[PDB]
Amino acid sequence: NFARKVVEENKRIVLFNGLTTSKLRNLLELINHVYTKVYNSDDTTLSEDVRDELEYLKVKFAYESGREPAVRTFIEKTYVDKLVDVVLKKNTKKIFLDYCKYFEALVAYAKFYR
Amino acid sequence: FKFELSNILKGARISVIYSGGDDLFLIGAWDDVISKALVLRKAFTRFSAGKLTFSAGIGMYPVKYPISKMASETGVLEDLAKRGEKNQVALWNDSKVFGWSQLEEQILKEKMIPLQEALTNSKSFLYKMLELLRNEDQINIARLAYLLARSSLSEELTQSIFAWSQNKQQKVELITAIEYLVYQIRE
Amino acid sequence: LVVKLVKLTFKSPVHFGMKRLSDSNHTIAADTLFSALIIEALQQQLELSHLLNNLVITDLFPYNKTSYFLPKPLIRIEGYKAFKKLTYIPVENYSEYLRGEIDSLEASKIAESLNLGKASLSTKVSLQAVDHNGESEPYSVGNFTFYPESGLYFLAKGNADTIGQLEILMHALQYSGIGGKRSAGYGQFRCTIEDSGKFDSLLSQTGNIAILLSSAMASDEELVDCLEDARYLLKKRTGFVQSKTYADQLVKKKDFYAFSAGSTFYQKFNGKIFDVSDNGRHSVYRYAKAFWLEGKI
Amino acid sequence: MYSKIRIVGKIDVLTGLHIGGASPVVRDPYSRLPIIPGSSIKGKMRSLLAKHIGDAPEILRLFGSSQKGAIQSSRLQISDAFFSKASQEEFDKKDLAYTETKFENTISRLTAVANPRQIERVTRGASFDFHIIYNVENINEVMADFENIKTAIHLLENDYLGGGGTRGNGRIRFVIDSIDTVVGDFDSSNLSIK
Amino acid sequence: YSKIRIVGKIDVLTGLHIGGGGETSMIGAIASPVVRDPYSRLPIIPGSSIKGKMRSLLAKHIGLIPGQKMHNQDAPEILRLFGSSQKGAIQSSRLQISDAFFSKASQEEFDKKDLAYTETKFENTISRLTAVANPRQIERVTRGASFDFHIIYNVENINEVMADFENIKTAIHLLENDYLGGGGTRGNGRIRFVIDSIDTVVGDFDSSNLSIK
Amino acid sequence: YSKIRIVGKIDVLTGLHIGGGASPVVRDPYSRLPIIPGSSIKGKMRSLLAKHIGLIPGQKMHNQDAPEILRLFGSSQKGAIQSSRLQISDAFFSKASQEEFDKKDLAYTETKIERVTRGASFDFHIIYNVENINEVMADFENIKTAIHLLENDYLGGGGTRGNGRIRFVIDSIDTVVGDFDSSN
RNA sequence: UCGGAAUGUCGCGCAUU
RNA sequence: ACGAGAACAUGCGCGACAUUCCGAA
Ligand SMILES: [Mg+2]
Repeated sequence: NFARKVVEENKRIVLFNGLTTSKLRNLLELINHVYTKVYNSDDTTLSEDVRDELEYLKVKFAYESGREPAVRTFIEKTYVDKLVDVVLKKNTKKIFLDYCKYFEALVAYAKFYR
Repeated sequence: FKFELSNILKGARISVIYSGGDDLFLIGAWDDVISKALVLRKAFTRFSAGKLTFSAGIGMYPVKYPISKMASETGVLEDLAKRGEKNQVALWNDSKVFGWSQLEEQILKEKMIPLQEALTNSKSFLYKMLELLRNEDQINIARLAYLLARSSLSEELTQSIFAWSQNKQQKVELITAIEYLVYQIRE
Repeated sequence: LVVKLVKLTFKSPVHFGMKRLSDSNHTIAADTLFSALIIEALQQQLELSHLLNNLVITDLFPYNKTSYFLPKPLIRIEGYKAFKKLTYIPVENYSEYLRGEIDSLEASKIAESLNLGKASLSTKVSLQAVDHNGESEPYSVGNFTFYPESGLYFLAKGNADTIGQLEILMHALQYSGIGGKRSAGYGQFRCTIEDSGKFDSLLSQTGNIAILLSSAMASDEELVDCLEDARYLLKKRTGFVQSKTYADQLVKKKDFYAFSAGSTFYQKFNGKIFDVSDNGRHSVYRYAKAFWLEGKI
Repeated sequence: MYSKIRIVGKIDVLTGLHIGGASPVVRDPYSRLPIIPGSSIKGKMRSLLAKHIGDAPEILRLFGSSQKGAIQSSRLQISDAFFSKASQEEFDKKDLAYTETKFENTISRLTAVANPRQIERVTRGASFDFHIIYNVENINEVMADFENIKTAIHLLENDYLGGGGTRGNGRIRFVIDSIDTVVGDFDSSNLSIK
Repeated sequence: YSKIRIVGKIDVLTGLHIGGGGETSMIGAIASPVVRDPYSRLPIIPGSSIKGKMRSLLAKHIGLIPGQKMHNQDAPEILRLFGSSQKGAIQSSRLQISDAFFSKASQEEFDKKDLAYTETKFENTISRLTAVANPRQIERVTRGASFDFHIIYNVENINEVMADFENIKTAIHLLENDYLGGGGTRGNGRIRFVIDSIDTVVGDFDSSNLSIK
Repeated sequence: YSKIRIVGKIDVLTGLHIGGGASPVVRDPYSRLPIIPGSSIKGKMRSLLAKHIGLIPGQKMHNQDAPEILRLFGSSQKGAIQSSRLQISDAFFSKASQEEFDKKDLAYTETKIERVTRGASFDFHIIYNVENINEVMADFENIKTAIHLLENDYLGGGGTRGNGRIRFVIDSIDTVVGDFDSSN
């Protein structure tokens, strides 16, 4: 429910200082990539390759912050970088599936409120 | 019951098996049966000037279904509608027990008609909405939001559907309306 | 007389029918259980007459967790539609319902508290004809999927030897299966037989009224005295003979009319194992011995 | 005296199993778990054994009969197969749905259009615990009856259960956990299935 | 009763794509996920797809009744092999092609080389007057994947077994050159059938003389 | 029903780019070699054949083409669906071209945009389905015209900027199944 | 880097019921 | 001597057809 609140608070239609699906695709592709990587595997804790590619997703988050200010404000407001941090801390499948679900809810609410 | 049922039921694909007193057994097309049940509730409120309510059980069974089973299930639904304040109709399965005003306005007029007109303006989409709604997961609500974004309908109506799904006891009415619409559009 | 209680937890959905295959019922009468027991005794090569004369069983009754159910007494209520629709009373409340103090909403709550099973109708097809240039035919079979903590219980009142015979018979009947489709996956159950203190104390009570617990029918002489001032429901029991030796083709049993469980009589009567077979190679036994519960009205 | 032999085991659905009743499978009406009706197993085994042995006295002796002058009690009481608890936990993990919706088409021979159909099938990993009772009536005829039962099981393992298994949906495999004479003193140690 | 079991591996040649809804890989990206067995989340060729493609190809090869309306009007060989459902003329199908699951060998070899069992092929459509390109993503099973395919043939007529297996030869050949399910006209679904064993598991029919390829 | 299979070697005059998401050229996940998608070839021949012949002013549904191209490359019109007589297969990296590349210090692809370096060959494989005996040859001439056009034009990428042109040579023309004559 | 992000069609039918 | 007893919710069916990862720089 936090995603809907964040999307509503950032409404202006301009969302997240101009963030669009075309700006989101570059990173959300990697997010769903690692999502399929975990979904194929069957293990309670994260696989090491998943951890490494999640770190790569985090640095790609920073790079997308550098690329466009809209993506940067999206990440700082939705804490998605902090979310990949905390799931890396937890290193469990349930939390990281929850984080992918969180990002899905974020993009779904962003699309709905446009 | 004996006489005015012919006038009230006029214009429906319905055969009245029996009225005979306080009760009523009715067989017809499912949609015509539901519509005439609502019209009957309104006409009975007009006849008795309030002061009297009747509960109903409405069932949807195929033909060559055991008539004993059909009547027994309809009576079971009627009994399910009896419990409580007795001013209820049990539509199809026992989970869908609604007040007469709730079924007439909240389910059909407010939800079924706008959804049907939206679908006509633009079936499987209703099916995936049902799949997302019947599950209690919050991310199923998120996926419903994404689907309503993708539906290319009037966005005011998609926000209305979001509001209906969010509210408890309004999601059930929305589900019943969608099931009614799906049964309306088949082959 | 030993009065052991037998508890039956059904592994599979069980098909009971009063009139039709598609029809589903949650319990059966004492007679239907007796017919199973008699078939099992004949299969097990046990003695028939001992079980016929000594055993006095009751109708199978619903039971869930923390409650045993008995048939609703057909007692005049000194808010009646709730009583009329009510069918089974918890044992701890049973004497209560006999004294009074039970109101309409409490009876409705008792009826709702019946957490025994869930009726359903499974549809199947017959392909015995499609091979012979034909077509399949669908048929519906009703059944009752009992809840995990629920099932059917019944008391039995006989001698020690009779109770041991019943123990062996029900041990075989666990795998024999009770129901109208016991050979097609339905009716499988497991039973546990033990003495229940609450039922012993309830039957120890000797009130002014007698309540039937089994589908029973008095002999004519006893029916002369027992029918006075009686409140009862007279159920029609009919069926088809189930045996490889009765006749070449299955024929209907003679129609029987027995008092339903819960019927209240001011004069007790010992029932009878009636014969409902005509021109058959063996005598079909329909159980109508009366299992009585005394209460104060 | 009269003997009942219990055969309890597992049915591993090697393919999606669709036993109809879109196009939903049959399920336990209370727990909504997928189930295999005992009538389904009994009918499939009877049809396969009739095809293999060709009603015949063996078929009627096994599965029962109602013909005039030949009323035979059904020796095989094939109880309903239930979704086993082991497979239930195996599917509670990985967050896997017990059933699945399979989309299929049908290209017409004239207009080359397809009609999509969504059939429900039990997922491959599922296991249904089955429990069948053989009613030993003739001690002499037990051996041949169990040979025919084994033949029917072998044919069914090379066949499908309910549904359009000619299109692949319904292949199963039996795993006999144990065979024990629950009733009577008959010797079932040498008796086996598969 | 005799059943002739054929077990082997169907090897993908060009990316094999059998469509179907479900839990989509790359959620929100692809518009045509491949059908995956939910238990293993592995790509799988449904046996219904193989059977339908083989039946269509064999019907086309043998000959199509002019203005055919239903499948049960096919040639008697087609009805005898893949089954018939004419009202009062039902013939049980002899071919019982199961779902071709993902093989363990191709599982381990794709675990090596870091393969993902699938590729999200990018394609697009170009209009004829506006020249606007509309993109699309379709999932495909990588060509190195091989599926363990397993079919059963029921022997109901001893005399017609040779003709039935000759027709199965023709159907298998046609399917080998033709594409399996998906947009194989654009190169999505070329397959090759490799046969490991054709043995009579149940019965006594002599299957040594029988070859489907 | 007859299938005529033609296997040939596309030879790349100038570096070609059909990369999916400039972007890296589309590579086979299995062999890790550059691969020419079949759909790209089929679309290019269909578009060139359509533009070569006269066209209706507006082709909104992409299905209103000339009847010959329509029967060659299929239909989608409601109730008049024609199966495509031509099936195009994915032309993967040739074994001979690969070995020639390992012979020198030459990579399969270059950076210019990842472009498959010129001089490579792809083993393309085409199937024609025989539906009308009297039409097979007429369809083949349209395929040849298309091939000829695809020799003059490009295949994907920045073709108008000078990358992606190829030449078609056919190793063999044979019917892989059916009684139709291959040498015809 | 900028755009297009899938689109057009069927969407269960046919035996018994 | 269980409103019983015998009975596969089954038979046929490709998630398929048309589609340039491209327009230019
Ligand atoms: Mg009334």
